This record gives sequence, structure tokens and C-alpha cells, in this order.
Amino acid sequence: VVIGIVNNTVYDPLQPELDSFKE
Amino acid sequence: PAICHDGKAHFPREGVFVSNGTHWFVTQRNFYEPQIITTDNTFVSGNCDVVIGIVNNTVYDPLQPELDSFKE
Amino acid sequence: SGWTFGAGPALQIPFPMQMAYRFNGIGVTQNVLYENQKLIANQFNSAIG
Ligand SMILES: *[C@@H]1O[C@H](CO)[C@@H](O[C@@H]2O[C@H](CO)[C@@H](O)[C@H](O)[C@H]2NC(C)=O)[C@H](O)[C@H]1NC(C)=O
Ligand SMILES: *[C@@H]1O[C@H](CO)[C@@H](O[C@@H]2O[C@H](CO)[C@@H](O)[C@H](O)[C@H]2NC(C)=O)[C@H](O)[C@H]1NC(C)=O
Ligand SMILES: *[C@@H]1O[C@H](CO)[C@@H](O[C@@H]2O[C@H](CO)[C@@H](O)[C@H](O)[C@H]2NC(C)=O)[C@H](O)[C@H]1NC(C)=O
Repeated sequence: VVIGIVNNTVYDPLQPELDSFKE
Repeated sequence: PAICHDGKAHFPREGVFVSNGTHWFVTQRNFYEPQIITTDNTFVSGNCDVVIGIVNNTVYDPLQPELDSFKE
Repeated sequence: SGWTFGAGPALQIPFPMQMAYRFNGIGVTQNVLYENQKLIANQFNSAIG
């Protein structure tokens, strides 16, 4: 719907701290 | 005015609680846009027996399923 | 209808929630009124009397 949106990535803080520790 | 989950009152962070008849929602003031009541839209303050007009519901915590499913 | 009747047509809202919203508008968390509704009502009744 929005006109002018661009592609990028958002950094999730929970994922690294989780998969690095819960593994 | 408030929603009780585990004996603790939950107040909307920015908005007013609303219900269509069966389920409860939280939405802004000047435009109808319901959202699911989570732990990010509400802040806990007090207990469940001081507020007049409180109701019952369950606040969905995104941490619980997403972390317990993977941690198995 | 609170202050909403100054924009367009009147919009319903209970008075305690309007008072809580007025408190929220001046930097006081809205739980204060709901935790002290009776005291504030008595203070207002005494002040206006
Ligand atoms: C942002 O990424 C999406 C998908 O990663 C891009 O959508 C694709 O665009 C190409 C261009 O022809 C198509 O062939 C694909 O089928 C599209 N994929 C999907 C899932 O729709 C999108 O173009 C990217 N944005 C920009 C500005 O390039
Ligand atoms: C009030 O809103 C709820 C939430 O969307 C509605 O529940 C949905 O009803 C449809 C139709 O049966 C289902 O397909 C959805 O799965 C229901 N949602 C959930 C989360 O289960 C409900 O129908 C609405 N009530 C009225 C009277 O509009
Ligand atoms: C919200 O849920 C709680 C939990 O069940 C209700 O508390 C119960 O109230 C009934 C009636 O007073 C008691 O018989 C039960 O023993 C209570 N539960 C517990 C665990 O003690 C509460 O009443 C509900 N809220 C409303 C407005 O009905």
C-alpha cells in the first residue's frame, strides 16, 4: 500500500542471545 | 477501564480498551484500528481488587510460545 | 461527551474515564484516578460545596 517503501533488514535482539545460549 | 489476567490490573499504555461483543481489543482514540492485547500495549500496576469495573481476559505474551517451542 | 463535541458531533464516554484521560494529559499516570476514585470524588464534592 505504501508508495516509496524500500527493502532492508531489521535486527532482532532476542534471536542471537536466544539461539547462542539455548543451543 | 482495566483487564485482570493473574490478579494484577493491566492498563492500556496509549489507547482505550474496546470489545465487539466476544473478544477484547486495544485501539487508538481518533480512529478504529483494533489490536491484540499483548504485554507491550499494557503496563501492570497494582492488584485486582482496587479498581471498579474491571473485567477478565488473558494477555498474550509473544515471548512464551516463540521461546518455549524452540527451546525444546 | 467530554471535549469531543467541540470537533463535530457529541461522542459518548463515561465520566471517570474522561477524568482519567485529563489526568493523563498533564503527566500523571491514569492508574492514579482508578486507585483513588472515591477520594477524588469526595474532594470535588467538598470543593464545589
Ligand atoms: C524487495 O524484495 C522482494 C522479495 O524479496 C522483491 O519482490 C520480488 O520482485 C521480483 C522482481 O521481478 C519478482 O520477480 C519476485 O517475484 C518478487 N518476490 C516477491 C516475493 O514478491 C521486491 O522487488 C524488492 N523490492 C525492490 C524495491 O526491489
Ligand atoms: C469480534 O471479533 C472477533 C475477533 O476477530 C471475531 O472472531 C472471529 O470470528 C471469525 C468468524 O467466525 C473467525 O473466522 C475468526 O477466527 C474469529 N477470530 C478469532 C481470533 O477466533 C468475532 O466474530 C467478532 N464478533 C462480531 C460480532 O463481529
Ligand atoms: C475473574 O476471574 C476470577 C477467577 O476465577 C474470579 O474470581 C472468582 O470469583 C468467584 C465469585 O466471587 C469465586 O467463587 C471464585 O472463588 C473466584 N476465583 C478464585 C480463584 O478465587 C472473578 O470473579 C472474575 N471476575 C468477575 C468480574 O467475575
